Amino acid sequence: FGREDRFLNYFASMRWFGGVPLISLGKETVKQPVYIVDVSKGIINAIKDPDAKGKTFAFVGPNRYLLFDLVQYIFAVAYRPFLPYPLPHFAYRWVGRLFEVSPFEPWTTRDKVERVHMSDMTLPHLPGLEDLGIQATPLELKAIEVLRRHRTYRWLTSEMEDVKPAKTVNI
Amino acid sequence: MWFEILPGIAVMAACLFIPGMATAHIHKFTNGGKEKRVAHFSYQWNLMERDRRISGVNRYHVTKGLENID
Amino acid sequence: MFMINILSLIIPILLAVAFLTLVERKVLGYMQLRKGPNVVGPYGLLQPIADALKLFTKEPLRPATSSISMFIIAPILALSLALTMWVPLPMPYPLINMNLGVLFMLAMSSLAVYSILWSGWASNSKYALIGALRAVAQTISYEVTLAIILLSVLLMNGSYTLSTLITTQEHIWMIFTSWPLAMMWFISTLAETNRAPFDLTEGESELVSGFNVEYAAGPFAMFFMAEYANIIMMNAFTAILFLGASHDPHTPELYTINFVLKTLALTITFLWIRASYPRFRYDQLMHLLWKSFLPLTLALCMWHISLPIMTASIPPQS
Amino acid sequence: TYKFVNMREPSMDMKSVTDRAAQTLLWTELVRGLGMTLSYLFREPATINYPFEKGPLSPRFRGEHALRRYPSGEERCIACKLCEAVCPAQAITIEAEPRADGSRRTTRYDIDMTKCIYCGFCQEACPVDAIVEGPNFEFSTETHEELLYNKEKLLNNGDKWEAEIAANIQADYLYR
Amino acid sequence: ELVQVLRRGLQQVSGHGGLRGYLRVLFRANDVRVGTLVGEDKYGNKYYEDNKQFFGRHRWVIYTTEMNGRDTFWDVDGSMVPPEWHRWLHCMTDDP
Amino acid sequence: HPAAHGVLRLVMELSGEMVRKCDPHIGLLHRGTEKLIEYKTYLQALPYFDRLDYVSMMCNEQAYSLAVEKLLNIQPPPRAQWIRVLFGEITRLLNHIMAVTTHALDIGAMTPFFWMFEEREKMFEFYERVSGARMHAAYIRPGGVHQDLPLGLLDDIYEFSKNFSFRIDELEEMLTNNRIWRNRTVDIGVVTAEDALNYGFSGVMLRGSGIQWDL
Amino acid sequence: MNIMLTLLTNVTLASLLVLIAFWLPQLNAYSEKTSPYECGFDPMGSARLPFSMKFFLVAITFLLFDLEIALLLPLPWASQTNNLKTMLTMALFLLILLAASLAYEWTQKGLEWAE
Amino acid sequence: SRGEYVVAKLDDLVNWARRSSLWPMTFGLACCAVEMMHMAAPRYDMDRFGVVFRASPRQSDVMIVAGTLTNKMAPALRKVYDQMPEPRYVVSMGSCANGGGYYHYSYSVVRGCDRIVPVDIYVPGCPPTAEALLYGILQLQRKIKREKRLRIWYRR
Ligand SMILES: CCCCCCCCCCCCCCCCC[C@@H](O)O[C@H](CO[C@H](O)CCCCCCCCCCCCCCC)COP(=O)(O)OCC[N+](C)(C)C
Ligand SMILES: CCCCCCCCCCCCCCCCC[C@@H](O)O[C@H](CO[C@H](O)CCCCCCCCCCCCCCC)COP(=O)(O)OCC[N+](C)(C)C
Ligand code: SF4
Ligand code: SF4
Ligand code: SF4
Repeated sequence: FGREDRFLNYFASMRWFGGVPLISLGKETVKQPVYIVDVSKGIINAIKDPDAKGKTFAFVGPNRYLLFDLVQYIFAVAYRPFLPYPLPHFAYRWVGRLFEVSPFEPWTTRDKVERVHMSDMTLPHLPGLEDLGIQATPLELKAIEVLRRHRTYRWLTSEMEDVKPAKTVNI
Repeated sequence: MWFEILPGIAVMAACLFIPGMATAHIHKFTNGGKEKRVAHFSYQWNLMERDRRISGVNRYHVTKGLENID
Repeated sequence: MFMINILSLIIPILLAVAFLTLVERKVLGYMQLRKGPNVVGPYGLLQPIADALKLFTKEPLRPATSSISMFIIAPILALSLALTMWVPLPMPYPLINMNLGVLFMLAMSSLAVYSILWSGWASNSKYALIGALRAVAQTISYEVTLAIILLSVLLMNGSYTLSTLITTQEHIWMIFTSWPLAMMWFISTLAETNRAPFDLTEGESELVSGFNVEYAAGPFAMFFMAEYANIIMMNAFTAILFLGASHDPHTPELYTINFVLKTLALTITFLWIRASYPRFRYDQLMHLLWKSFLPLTLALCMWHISLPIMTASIPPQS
Repeated sequence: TYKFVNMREPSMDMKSVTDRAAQTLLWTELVRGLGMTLSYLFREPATINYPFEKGPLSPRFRGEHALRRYPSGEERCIACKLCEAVCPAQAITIEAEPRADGSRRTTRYDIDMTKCIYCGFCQEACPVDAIVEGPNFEFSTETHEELLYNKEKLLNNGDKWEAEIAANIQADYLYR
Repeated sequence: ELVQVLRRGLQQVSGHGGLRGYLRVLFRANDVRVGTLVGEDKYGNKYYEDNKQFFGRHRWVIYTTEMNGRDTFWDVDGSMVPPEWHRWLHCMTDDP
Repeated sequence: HPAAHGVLRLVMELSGEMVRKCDPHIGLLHRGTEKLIEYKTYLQALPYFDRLDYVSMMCNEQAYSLAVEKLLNIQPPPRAQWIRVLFGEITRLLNHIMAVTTHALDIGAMTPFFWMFEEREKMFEFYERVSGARMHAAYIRPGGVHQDLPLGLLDDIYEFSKNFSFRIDELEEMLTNNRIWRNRTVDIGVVTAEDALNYGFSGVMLRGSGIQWDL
Repeated sequence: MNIMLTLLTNVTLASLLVLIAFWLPQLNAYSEKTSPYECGFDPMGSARLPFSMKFFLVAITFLLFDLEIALLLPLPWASQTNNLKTMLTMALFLLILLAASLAYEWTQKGLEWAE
Repeated sequence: SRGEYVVAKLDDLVNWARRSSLWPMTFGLACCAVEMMHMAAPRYDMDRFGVVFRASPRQSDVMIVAGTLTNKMAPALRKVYDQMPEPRYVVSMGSCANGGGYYHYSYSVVRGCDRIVPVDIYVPGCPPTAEALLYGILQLQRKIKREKRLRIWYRR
């Protein structure tokens, strides 16, 4: 997640469609997003780390969120009304397939649907950002710099610590 | 350049000719070629309505000549 | 078939605006010892097409602090009113024959100011707001004088029908009867179209881009198109009102050609005036309209009421 | 010795008052301005047809730098570094050493053209007419790095523009 | 006097090598003047002269359509002039 | 901003369109020139004065050269002094053209700018002929001038001067008696002689209030 | 009927122009690009703050002078009445009072903007 | 093929429209703005190429950085560059904007405007003559002519 990302931006972008379609209302999906700057710093550190030659790293954020809670926090930071509704897998796959016909960059695809409504694997045996010296930056300290662009003029000057950090599924 | 400004003014003049001439030609085409009738007042509208009824083809512009009075 | 007439009125006006851009640029260039565009096409003919294509392929901008509904409505209202102001003009047959044509022009002209007002307010910027308030002041300056001038001139016409103005001037132009009113009307039309020396709302030296500072690409282009179309329409109205061409009922082409030539003469006069003079202060414009134009307008309105009665020259068509 | 610019008052003659009233009511001065601008409309414009026509220049014109040679093809520069010491912008960097034949010649000669102010002090300082400012001025590039000249580029500039640089020097060296 | 400037325009059309050459120069150089040919270049450029023009228009070049490796029919630039004609064309000398 | 001369950040407080306070923020073109001069020799520091007031180059060179000549206790030769005064007057013409035309452009008279910048271009040609640079010259040095005048320059200067008065006349025809121009300029920015003297004014800023002073 | 069609055509053409302008080009909007425009820097206050109006007195008078137009526009038809002497007396009366109201506001310094 | 021919023709039309209508921002800093003004003067007549100054950045196609960029002005230059709707181009004019020039070692000067904004054309000089800037502008026009946006889109 970052300024030019398709994650925080993607969820914010679906506000126009009146409601927020979520498979099973986003209560059976867990996400662990990671900051873009943390990934870049980890790549740079892996470049100049002799011990990281033939290793495999998992770059994950410090917190795991349920998809419903994550989208609710996204809409709360953007100060938009949140109107989620459940959608079956077949119908929402169908609308993804319908969007796929765009000759330009598609708004969403079936594969994007699958990835969005897929829980994040937990691989504790793999090295992470803490093994490259990177302390993962939580979403709460960096969501405003992405989602302030999605606010209206009324809420444009709202500060960072005003939007009640989201509920976390931490172990 | 000064006569090189003339092509642009000529193109503007040609563009500005089209509205009036097209309007006049369309008025003549849809009124039997006789300068579409003007009705500022109710008397002229009554005249057009009477003409529309008399012709029998439901058109005001089809004038009925003295030959219609046997 | 009537839709064909609407299209044949609309499209040529847009093309004429596009090439008035070129004509203004070239006239100002040659009046400034340079040439103006000659490189794009033969004699700069393709320059308007290049500008139009460049603008409509450029990304439109929506300000973060702007209220989007009015931001989008304002250029649409401007362009639509600019196109609507053309339908009652007799060249020599109007597209829409109105019994009160001059009143219709006055009303649509008054409504056309809200384009500038709403664009300046919805931009949510200080320069745009300053331009909008300058538009308010300009309208307050010119409106009453313009209406009284129109009334005084049309008192010799006998009605508000624009087609009757041709019959009024079968033998003489009304500029020989009301040239002082013609002068004040010309200045009022300069002030009404936001043209130099009264281009206060844009205020280029003073306020950067003024009211349309925020606007970019196609939306900006629409405002520009509307401004030029209003220029041409007001000069056509001035030509009909004060320089009456001779209309042959069996050959309207002569009237159309003579009308177009007079309209072009008046538009080039606007370009000339822009090239010759500096800019007023908008408080000085109000004092000019309320302390110089208004007293003469009232005196000449009384004079033009009294003249037909004491002369036994009252026009027909009560 | 001084003169006044705006201390004249107008006559109160009846016809003078009438003339001023006619000017106020009939806008005669504005018509005079319109006449001036109309007279300019009918004059020939001063525009030239670039790039097919060029503005006039002079032999003294300072343009793109170049390193020159002697008629035999030997370089003129002897690495005295007077141009480097005089450069107001410190745009010249020079390194030297004895050549294989023992000649005193540079091994590095760079000019940063994004530092250079095109003052020509370097060619006034040079005792052998090695470095000059040529007549070329149409050498805009698409990257910053292309304006960091080294010795190869400057020697190539000299070889390219010698036929004109020599003629410009021939027409002006008697003023120097 | 008007008929004479019309004759001059017609002569300009004729002296460019017919209508095709007239259109070619009008769409390449954006100018239809005719002057005495001072000389031709090693690469195809032609240099004309007209001393009755004011200072700045009295000399010009009609660029070649084919420089070292590229087609310069539309894409021309001032860097295509060799140094000797560069000196003549910028009025640093009176000698071609 | 078109009327901000490029690098002026004017912070104004306004009630309506009325001006309550002007707070000019400068330094957006502060290049630390005085410090650099301390790191150069006297000859190397001369182009800085070209670049100081880039509308009057020869005059800045002349002032710097006069200061350095005063410190050196030397004297420029007579022909050098005559050349200096000639090109100083040409530079005055250039600067006054720029000032008047840009002032008219800011007020709204867009036309005389183009008429007068042709004369400015011809004077740039004079600069380039005598030195090789259109505006940054560096012709005036602290011992005299760099090179002698080319053999045809005085004739061309005479040709330009015998025609420039008509251009000034056309300028005055456009502006002097115009009632719009007078309304925009008359009784605007009125400064008293005593305030002008105290506030450190000089030049036309002093002579407009009636102070009879000229260096 | 025809005026409705004309208005619909004009509005639809303008709307299609806006639609083309907004959906044809490549949009790339980021927070810095859409920020409010001051000349170089960020604005101090808001454009929604009160903006003082120095010609407030002339604006109110414009309302009263505007309605004097509604009283004078039927004058071309009033000239066709039989009794012209009472019409001309009333029309001149309606303009003398309009002139006297302008004179009153002028002399009492009502036409000058607030300083 | 047929689609590639269509996209090539559309590239030609779009690039022609874009290069023929280049509207620079009314933006200038120092010495070089005078030569830019002289390019706007009747002798060179930048208008005749389709190039006209416009004050608002939202109505600008090109930014010409003509003069010294100082540390105090760099945020303002970046701000007015970011508010230009794309496509946008930057021309660097003179030594000061190219690499710092004659104030390169100053404490208050940005050593080249390309540290702040990406630059398309570097015009060298102090100041570049009006023909030098005209050559740079026409070079930018040729560069715009050479770009292939829909050919690359069609081959994605
Ligand atoms: C239908 C609405 C959408 C399209 C609207 C289009 C409007 C009409 C199109 C305008 C046509 C004009 C373009 C052609 C003019 C180019 C002139 C010529 O010189 O181009 C040469 C090269 O050819 C052009 O690049 C061709 C460009 C046009 C390509 C074909 C146009 C295809 C039109 C397709 C429109 C379809 C759109 C419909 C979509 C709904 C290079 O010129 P150049 O040298 O630089 O210019 C002068 C500089 N000099 C002095 C050095 C010479
Ligand atoms: C008697 C004591 C009065 C004291 C109170 C004074 C206060 C009021 C001011 C004067 C009274 C106004 C009465 C006028 C009533 C109008 C009707 C009458 O006067 O006849 C009219 C005569 O017309 C005259 O013009 C009357 C008006 C003349 C007075 C000018 C106005 C000045 C009044 C002062 C107050 C205005 C305030 C501003 C001061 C300037 C019309 O006659 P005519 O047209 O045949 O018939 C029409 C019917 N038709 C159609 C069948 C033919
Ligand atoms: S011209 Fe001046 S700044 Fe440039 S290299 Fe020579 S001495 Fe240095
Ligand atoms: S170019 Fe000339 S001054 Fe510079 S090092 Fe070589 S010989 Fe010496
Ligand atoms: S490059 Fe030279 S002329 Fe241009 S701004 Fe810098 S110092 Fe001044």
